[PDB]
Amino acid sequence: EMEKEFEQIDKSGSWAAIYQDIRHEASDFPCRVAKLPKNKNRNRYRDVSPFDHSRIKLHQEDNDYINASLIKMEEAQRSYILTQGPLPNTCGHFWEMVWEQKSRGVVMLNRVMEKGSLKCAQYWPQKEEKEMIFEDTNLKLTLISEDIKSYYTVRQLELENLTTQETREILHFHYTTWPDFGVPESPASFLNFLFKVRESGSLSPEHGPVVVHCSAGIGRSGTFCLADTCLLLMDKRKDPSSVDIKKVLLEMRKFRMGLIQTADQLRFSYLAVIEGAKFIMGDSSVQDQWKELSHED
Ligand SMILES: O=C(O)COc1c(C(=O)O)sc(-c2ccccc2)c1Br
Repeated sequence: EMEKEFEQIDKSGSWAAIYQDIRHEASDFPCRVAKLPKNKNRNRYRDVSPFDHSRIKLHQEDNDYINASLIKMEEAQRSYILTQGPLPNTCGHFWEMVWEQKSRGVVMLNRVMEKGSLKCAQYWPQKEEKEMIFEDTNLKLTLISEDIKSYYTVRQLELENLTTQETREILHFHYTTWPDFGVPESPASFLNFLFKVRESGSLSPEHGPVVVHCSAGIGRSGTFCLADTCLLLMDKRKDPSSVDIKKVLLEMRKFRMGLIQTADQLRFSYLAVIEGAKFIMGDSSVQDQWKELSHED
């Protein structure tokens, strides 16, 4: 039902119970590679690991492990790589993964420092003149430009495979005002930011999967991906009522643990999708409305 369901859940105020049921039903696969002693320093959180079956393997002989999951949505025909915020020792692996998986876009939904603590290494360069070289993976990364808005920033980077001397443009979409364990300001703020990613071409089938991360790579990242997938699904069918959000989330959780972290995050997903349906179904206007409502200037 979607909008009828949302308002049935609001009416009773049963969002916690709906969310817990999803947690109850969720898939549980081994994360044996992630739990190997030699990988302990490659994981940011003890209890957030990628399942062996869907994990991204680095193309080296030495240690192919990264805390990263491929979310391959078959019906939707879109994939995402959900990963944790890279650590000081895994920034090289991060860019290796981006290179090997032919990703064009990186979506970052967290701040480097949140609530006094460092949720993510400084993995991209903050100034044109001070490029980064990742010696372990032989990659160079250069800030090409940045367009700073009120609550989000878009950065052009150039990624270079130092071995082959091939270079790629990576688009970096940094949402700076999404609180950990929280939700965006409004559906408008969120949708405005999602459509920026969309409009960049980063989600094209002709590219590798977009890399999405926050700190753990499941809460805010899960929320972002659910909404995008639900919108794509109804887009393909031009049929909002054919989307079962909880069923999509459950499908998503086959590929990485714990996607969406609070009941309110789930409630926001419903919100964002219901509002986003307006554009999908032929309302040009709402895109301009979101932009205004988001106060991006
Ligand atoms: O993305 C979010 O909303 C919350 O993400 C986060 C964390 C953070 O950003 O500090 S810690 C965390 C978490 C870590 C271990 C177990 C269960 C949850 C998650 Br999940």
